[PDB]
Amino acid sequence: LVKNKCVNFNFNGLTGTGVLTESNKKFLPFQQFGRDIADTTDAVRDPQT
Amino acid sequence: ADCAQKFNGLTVLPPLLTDEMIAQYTSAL
Ligand SMILES: *[C@H]1O[C@H](CO)[C@@H](O[C@@H]2O[C@H](CO)[C@@H](O)[C@H](O)[C@H]2NC(C)=O)[C@H](O)[C@H]1NC(C)=O
Repeated sequence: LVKNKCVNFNFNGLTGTGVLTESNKKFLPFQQFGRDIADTTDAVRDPQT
Repeated sequence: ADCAQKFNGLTVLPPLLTDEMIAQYTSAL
């Protein structure tokens, strides 16, 4: 896992280019991706950790 | 309603005259 550097990532079959940082937001247990108003992924949950 | 900031290459550029500056002009007039 990498934090705070721009990187090409794939999380459970979702591919995006972004900078990864820890967030305060608490996801619902069943859901994995997070999406904003404009339908761009804003948060992701790593399966392993 | 609510880093370039906007995923799809969308950027907002700040106005030449700031909000504070415009108020000063209004005060002057
Ligand atoms: C899957 O395996 C990983 C890696 O062994 C587990 O992660 C660890 O979990 C323990 C107990 O919660 C922690 O104390 C460690 O810090 C975690 N990391 C490692 C490297 O051990 C994980 O708990 C396991 N199970 C899942 C995700 O279901």
